[PDB]
Amino acid sequence: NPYNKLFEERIIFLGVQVDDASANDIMAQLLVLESLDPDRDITMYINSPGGGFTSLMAIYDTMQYVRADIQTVCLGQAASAAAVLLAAGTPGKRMALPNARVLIHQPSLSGVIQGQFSDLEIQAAEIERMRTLMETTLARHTGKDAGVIRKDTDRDKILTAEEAKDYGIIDTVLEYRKLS
Amino acid sequence: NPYNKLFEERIIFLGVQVDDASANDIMAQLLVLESLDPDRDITMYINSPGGGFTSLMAIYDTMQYVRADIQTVCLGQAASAAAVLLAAGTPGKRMALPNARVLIHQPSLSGVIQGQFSDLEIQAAEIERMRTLMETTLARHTGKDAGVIRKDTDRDKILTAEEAKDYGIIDTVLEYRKLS
Amino acid sequence: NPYNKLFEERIIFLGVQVDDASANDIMAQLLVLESLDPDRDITMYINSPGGGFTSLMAIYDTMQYVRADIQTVCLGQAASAAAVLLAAGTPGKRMALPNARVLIHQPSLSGVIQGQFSDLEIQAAEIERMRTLMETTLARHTGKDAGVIRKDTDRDKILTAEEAKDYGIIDTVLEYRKLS
Amino acid sequence: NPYNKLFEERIIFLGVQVDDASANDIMAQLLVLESLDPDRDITMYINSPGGGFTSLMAIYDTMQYVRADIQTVCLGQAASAAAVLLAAGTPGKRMALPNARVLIHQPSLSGVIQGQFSDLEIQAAEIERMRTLMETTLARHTGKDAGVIRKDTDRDKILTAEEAKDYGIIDTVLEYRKLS
Amino acid sequence: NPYNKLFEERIIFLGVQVDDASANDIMAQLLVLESLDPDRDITMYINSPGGGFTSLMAIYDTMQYVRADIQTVCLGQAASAAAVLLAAGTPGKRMALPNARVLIHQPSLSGVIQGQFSDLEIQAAEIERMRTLMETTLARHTGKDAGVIRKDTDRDKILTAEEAKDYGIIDTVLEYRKLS
Amino acid sequence: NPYNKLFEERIIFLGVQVDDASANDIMAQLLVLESLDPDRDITMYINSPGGGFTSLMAIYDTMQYVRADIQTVCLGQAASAAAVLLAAGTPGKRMALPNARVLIHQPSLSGVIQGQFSDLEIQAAEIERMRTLMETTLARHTGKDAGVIRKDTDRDKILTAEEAKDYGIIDTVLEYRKLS
Amino acid sequence: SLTDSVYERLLSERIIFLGSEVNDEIANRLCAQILLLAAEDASKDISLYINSPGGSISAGMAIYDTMVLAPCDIATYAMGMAASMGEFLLAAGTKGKRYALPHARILMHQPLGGVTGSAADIAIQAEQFAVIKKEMFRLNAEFTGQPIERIEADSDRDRWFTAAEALEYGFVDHIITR
Amino acid sequence: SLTDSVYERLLSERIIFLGSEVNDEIANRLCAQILLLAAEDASKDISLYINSPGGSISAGMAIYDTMVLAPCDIATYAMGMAASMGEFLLAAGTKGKRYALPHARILMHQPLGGVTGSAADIAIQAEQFAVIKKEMFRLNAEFTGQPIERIEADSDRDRWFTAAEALEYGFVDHIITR
Amino acid sequence: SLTDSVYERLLSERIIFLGSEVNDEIANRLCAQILLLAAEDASKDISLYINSPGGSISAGMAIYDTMVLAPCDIATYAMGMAASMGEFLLAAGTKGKRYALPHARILMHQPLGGVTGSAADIAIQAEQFAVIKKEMFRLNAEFTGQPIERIEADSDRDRWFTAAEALEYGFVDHIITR
Amino acid sequence: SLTDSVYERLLSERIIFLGSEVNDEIANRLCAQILLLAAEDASKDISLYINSPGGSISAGMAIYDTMVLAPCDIATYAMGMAASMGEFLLAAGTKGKRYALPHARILMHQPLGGVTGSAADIAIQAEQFAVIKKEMFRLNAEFTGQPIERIEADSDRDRWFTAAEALEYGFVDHIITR
Amino acid sequence: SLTDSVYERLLSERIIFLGSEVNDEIANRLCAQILLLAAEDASKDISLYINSPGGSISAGMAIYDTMVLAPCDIATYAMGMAASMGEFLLAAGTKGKRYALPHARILMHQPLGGVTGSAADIAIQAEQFAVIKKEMFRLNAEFTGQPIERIEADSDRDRWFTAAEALEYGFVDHIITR
Repeated sequence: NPYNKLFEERIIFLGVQVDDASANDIMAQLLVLESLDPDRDITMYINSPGGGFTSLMAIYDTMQYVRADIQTVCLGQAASAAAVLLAAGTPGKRMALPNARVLIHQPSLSGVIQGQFSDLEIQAAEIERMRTLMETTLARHTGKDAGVIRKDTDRDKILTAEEAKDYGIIDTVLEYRKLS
Repeated sequence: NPYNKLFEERIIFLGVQVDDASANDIMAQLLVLESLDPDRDITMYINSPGGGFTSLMAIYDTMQYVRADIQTVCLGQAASAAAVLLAAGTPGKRMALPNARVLIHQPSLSGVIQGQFSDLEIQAAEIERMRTLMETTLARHTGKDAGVIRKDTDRDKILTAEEAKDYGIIDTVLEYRKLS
Repeated sequence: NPYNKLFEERIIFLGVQVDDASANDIMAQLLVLESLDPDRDITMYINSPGGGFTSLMAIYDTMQYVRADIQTVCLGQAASAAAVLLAAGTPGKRMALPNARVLIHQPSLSGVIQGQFSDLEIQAAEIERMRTLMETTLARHTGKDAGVIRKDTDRDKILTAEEAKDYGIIDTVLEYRKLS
Repeated sequence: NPYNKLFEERIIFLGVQVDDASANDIMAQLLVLESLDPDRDITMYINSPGGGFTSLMAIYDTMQYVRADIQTVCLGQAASAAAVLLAAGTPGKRMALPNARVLIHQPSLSGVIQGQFSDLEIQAAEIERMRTLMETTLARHTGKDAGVIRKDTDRDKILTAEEAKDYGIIDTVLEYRKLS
Repeated sequence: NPYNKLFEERIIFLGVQVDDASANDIMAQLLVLESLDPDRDITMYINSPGGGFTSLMAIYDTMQYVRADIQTVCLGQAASAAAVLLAAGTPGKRMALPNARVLIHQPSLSGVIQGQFSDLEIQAAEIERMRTLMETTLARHTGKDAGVIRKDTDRDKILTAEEAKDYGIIDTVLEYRKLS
Repeated sequence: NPYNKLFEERIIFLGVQVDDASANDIMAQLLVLESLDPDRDITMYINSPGGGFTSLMAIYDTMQYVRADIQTVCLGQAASAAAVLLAAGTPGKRMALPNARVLIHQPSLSGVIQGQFSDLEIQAAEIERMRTLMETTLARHTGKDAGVIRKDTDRDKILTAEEAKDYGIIDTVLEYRKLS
Repeated sequence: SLTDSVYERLLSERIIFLGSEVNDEIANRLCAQILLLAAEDASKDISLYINSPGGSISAGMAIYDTMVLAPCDIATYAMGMAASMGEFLLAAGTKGKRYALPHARILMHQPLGGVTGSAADIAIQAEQFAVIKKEMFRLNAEFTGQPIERIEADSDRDRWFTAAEALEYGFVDHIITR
Repeated sequence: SLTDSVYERLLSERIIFLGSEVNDEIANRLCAQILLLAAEDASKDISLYINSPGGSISAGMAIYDTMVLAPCDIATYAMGMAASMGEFLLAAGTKGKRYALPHARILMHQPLGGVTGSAADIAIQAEQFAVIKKEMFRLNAEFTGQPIERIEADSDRDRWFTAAEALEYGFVDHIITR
Repeated sequence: SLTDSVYERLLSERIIFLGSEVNDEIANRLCAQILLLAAEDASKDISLYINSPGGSISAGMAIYDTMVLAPCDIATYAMGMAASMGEFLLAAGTKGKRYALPHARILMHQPLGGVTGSAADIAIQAEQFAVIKKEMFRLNAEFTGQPIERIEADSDRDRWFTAAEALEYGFVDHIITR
Repeated sequence: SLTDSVYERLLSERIIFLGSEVNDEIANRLCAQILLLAAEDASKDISLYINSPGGSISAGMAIYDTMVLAPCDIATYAMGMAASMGEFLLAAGTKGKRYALPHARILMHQPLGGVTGSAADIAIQAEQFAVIKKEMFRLNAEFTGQPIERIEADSDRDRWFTAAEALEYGFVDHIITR
Repeated sequence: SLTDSVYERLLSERIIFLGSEVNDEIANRLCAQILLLAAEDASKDISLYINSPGGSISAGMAIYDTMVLAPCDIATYAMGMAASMGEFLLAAGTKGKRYALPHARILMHQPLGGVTGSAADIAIQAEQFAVIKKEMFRLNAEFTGQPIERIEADSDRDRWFTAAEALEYGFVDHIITR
């Protein structure tokens, strides 16, 4: 199928919500591709409406860890964890298509975490830690001060491909290659 | 199966509601086909009752990006995102069968987006942006002023194959090739 | 399995309700078979209790479009969209088994289309258009005036194989070929 | 699996409720087997608790249509549509095992057909037609007057293998072939 | 998998509730094995908590019909239809493991058969016929008078492997073959 | 797929909640890998949000039992049973990525165990035993007194990769190997 | 409750309704009403209005015996539809006071039931069905004056009667016009 | 219950409502009310206000016969919508006192039903449908004065009437203005 | 029931509420209350308080005709929100006594509905939609004094009015302050 | 019903409760009670006890206008929690009689809502949101005396106040101790 | 309703029950009863019997402030189980009249809750949790006389007290024997 062919070309397609199972598959693919050829580049295509933070950091460390450079291309949209992973690509090789949409926002829960107040003190502390780490990671890769990112990500901040370039999430906006 | 054979002939069959997963599959197919042969044409068959806007722009940029010309043929119907993608094919190679139906209309939501009024200000702004971008894209490919399209797409506007030709969505209506 | 063997003999088996997915599969099969051999005939077996109109016209145009003659054989029953597709086969090659049942009736909805009265004016106009097109298509292929068909299809009109012959939907009723 | 091997021996196993999908599969198998060898016999094993009438006539015409003789063997039970199909085999080759059970009864609905009285007049007329056709078919193959069958099938009439022989549904009751 | 290997050794594993689909699979296996080698024995392993009567007689006649001797081995338990099928094996080759459990009881319904009293007169007559036939079959294979069986099967009668031997359901209780 | 390739490289990916079925799969993989090559190392990647205690000890004993050294690498997170299994790797080869998260906490139930008070005395005793065993195992592998662990695991204790190193769960934090 | 207010006012006028499928709830309520009305005044008539799709036979027998044994005459009226146990209870009124309204429908059909147990239990259930069938037909014959053979033949499948046909058949004595 | 309080006060003024789909519950409640009102005073009119989406035919016949046989005149009012059995019962009021309100809607359509049994039972059900269809059309013709042929043709599909069109057609005698 | 106790005490003061989506239950209850109040005293005003998200058109017409034909003047008050049939019934009060409260919201929009049948039935349903649309707009024009063309244009999509804007537009005559 | 018995006895003492999420049912019941109490005696105070998790804005406006326009002073008490429309209605009492109880909690937050339609309908819904937001903040500013800018900033996310903090802020005039 | 009959008879004797999980329905009913009883006679005691598995803190605060501010003394009784807010309200009775029955159980535990929003909203929710925890422990310390440090330590996990242990601890003043 198309995805196995893309893999044979050292292409990972991050086309799903970045759940835990999804993060496992992505990390397995990165590890296998590094093993096959540590020097040749890996290209990761990003088109995903969201994902969790724990899965985000799993993929992020695997991306930084492998020897091969990772080229990141945003198709469609890169939202929240896909946005961080887009920023996390190798500098000079972070790219997006002209109408690509990048959405960055503070991490959030769904459902409810229940427990004793003493358990929820800990859970709230960990969630604040996750927000801090997200903002710090983006600062490392975008060049914006973590304080500015902390303010910007308070509400859904949607960037166009050009704005994502000016904001430091991507290095360039792809030109169309149509021969005609 | 028939679809793998069509793919081997460089044919993509856009036969489903253009969801996010569907857009991922279409983009993977376009990328693979470009890799296999950048010069030879790709034909995309369109028969779909609808799709989302974010998925629309994902596919749209991938279609404009690849080196190969994309021929678009409307079978059955091309509705909302399929209609934009039909218009987005390579000029001179956008075609439809005689009884093909083309449906263009402003983008819409399903279900409900809930949140604070401050979140919904942002979401409403983004939805208005998506409408503007849809209309601008169609103007680029049909030759009609974006204002005219903005008025036309206010309510479901259904075009026959001939009207789709006169309206600038397709270049020609296919003649039947029956030998007898 | 039996269906892949039938396909290798250039046989399409229209054995399901003609939904949108079903129409996609049928059109893919017709396109592939034309590609494999444009001159040799295609045989389509029809046994289906119903289908939608939009899917009907999709298949209808693909059937008229392909270079190869299409032989249509009604097994069991050809109801509503299967009935139109039976009529739509190549003249002289539209056939049915002796106890085959052909059911023609005006197109109808299921469930409810909801909206503003201004949206439902448009939807009702489109449904009347679909009825007109169904009746016109049958007139083209049966030789009956579209007005007569419009009256006949007001209520479920069930034709026997012999009546389907006299009514212009099929060219002949198949004789049994049993050797003994 | 066992069924593919049986097929390679020109054996069709009618082991399911004769729904529309089931009738499609049976007809596809009969057509393929005729194509492979028009002269060599086809054996159909019958073990089914029921089925619909429209599917019944579909299979019935396909069975009479193909060039090859069809041997019908009743295992377990042949109920309502399986019973007609058992009777419909080639004369002299309709057989049943000693404890095989044959159940013949008038056709019936399940659920409810709803509509206007004018629609239900038509539906009731068609159902009476289906009863008449079932009884006529059995008369053709059993030698009993259609009036006698019409009376007999008023209530579930269950025949033993021997009674099925005397009643004209099968030609002979199979003897056990155990070597010891 | 293990079952395909067992089949290649002419072993049928009756490990499921003997439903209609299950009976179809068993009969297909018996027919295929007879075709492959009419002289070499077939071994059927029995471990099943129950089954229907109609399926029982289907399998029973197929077992008596095929040329090859059928060896029946009870593992775990043989309940109601599995018990009759255990008794129905070739004399001298009906065997059970030491702790095998054999459960014989009159046939029963589940759910409810509804209808007019005149329909239920017929259904009750058929169910009494099925009880009579079950008891007669066991009498034929166990040597006990059908009246004794009719009394014994009034309530769940559970036999140990040794009792199943004394009661005429099996010919011998298997000794363990452990080498040490 | 990626996981079969990883297995061929002697890599086990513990990417799921450690349920009983999951523990069975992990133990099967460890046993197979030991059989293939008892001397060459096994690498287990850990990314899992949780698991049960009984499954934990199953995997733990299999990990200690096999001849091959087991290298354990924490990607993403190692929570509760994944955390113990991370600690349980071969000393000197327990590693984690920089942003890896390690979560240790006392074992807990979900749902409710119901019964007589005399049954629940036993169940509560067994659960206290499981807590004691978890804490003892971690003490064996971390060098902290079991009393300290018993206090620390009272509430969710979340360790960063660096803290996991200082706390004795891992031997080192992996440096990124990116060539550029 | 307004519905109950209306019904209770009518109960004081010795008018009672059988307005739904006869089950044990309806049969017990209606038997209680007949007992109560007969206790209040055993000389005056009770007027039972029947509009029912059918019902259980045991519940219908409770109603029927209460009607027969009540010391007072019970008149019956067929309004809307009197189906199967509505029909039985209609025809079960005292002879000379069984009324149909002009556009009423009366439906006669053989009993329905079901079979659930083991072959032994099913033999028993079938025997009891046979007994019930014969008794219901015998009572219909006593009500209408038709031979029991005719009741059995006619009730084989749904046999619809108009009020006029019901009068000729013998379900009712009069059709009310005004 | 406030709703019941209002309705009961109006019942004492000989005003009754048909406010929902006609089924057996409504038909029995309404028949009981008509019987009760006629018993209290058989000389005074009953005013029946109709606002209904449709309903069952058997239940509607119960209502209709109770209306016809009541010794008192029954006036009918079409408010909101009178659809199919609302329309029938509207037109079924005593001639000269059938009213429509100015913005009422009256809907006439052929009966609906369904087919469930074996081919034999279905033949019976279809025969009974034919009978019902003819009788309902005959009664509409008697009510409006239109030929039965016209009723059958017009009722083929949903035929909507405004109050003015209903007055010309013959469903009502007057349209109330004030 | 406390809610009913309060409402009934107010009913005795000729105050009635339309507090939910207008459907047939509300329309019938409210029509009964208006009929009852007018019967008790036809010279005194009825005060109708409206707080409603919308509702069915047929039910709303029942209410509207009952309001118009009642011999007594009916005053209307917009509290909370008066949406689509709340707005219609608000504007439908007697001219000179249609009130908005200062923070009320009045919502005007074209009708909603749906299409269900065969192509023939759908042609009929669409025709009836066209008729309803025109009539509802005509009545809004009569209420407010705006040209019907303006009603049709403004009601194309949700058109929100504040109490002040509703006063200028013509839905209400006064805004109550105190 | 015991709950209603207690509440009705208190209603006779001019004490009314807002005890749940403000929706149309509560708003209509409570508006009816205020109208009724003011009608019985327009000179005496009404004491409104508020314990509510929040509620709909339209329903809250119905309550608020009824409170403002009632000829009698309305005192408000914060017991348990007064959240968002409980807080609004608390602060909406007559100035000088807005009370908090010592361990009450008062929660202020910006409105919630949702977006459902086509891009055009969504533009409209968003515009109406903007209007509502401004009006709710304006009224909170009038109640508390804080600048509207401060209300908008503080209400951005859940802003909890203790009774003492609510007194300093200006939601209430007094905290009751005894 | 028999249950209500019994409870109302006891209400007339100034006996009220807290018989379920404290939520807003119970808190509002119980606050209404305390207000009503104090209004009827502010000099006589109210006897509150507590048997409750727990409940919401906001609802419990409504009850608690109503108890404290009522002009009359409120005695409390622990029957069955008084868990977490049952325990709080038990200990919250007037000192000298807090009773346990001999086989009662009193359960003290730290508050429960949950976290739902975005990281920012969760920071806010956690801050409010911290505040609530401190206040609940402060009030338990005031009730029992234990240091707040001890309340926080003991309430870490479910801490069960027998009536005797509760008397020594300070939840109650007396244990009733007879």
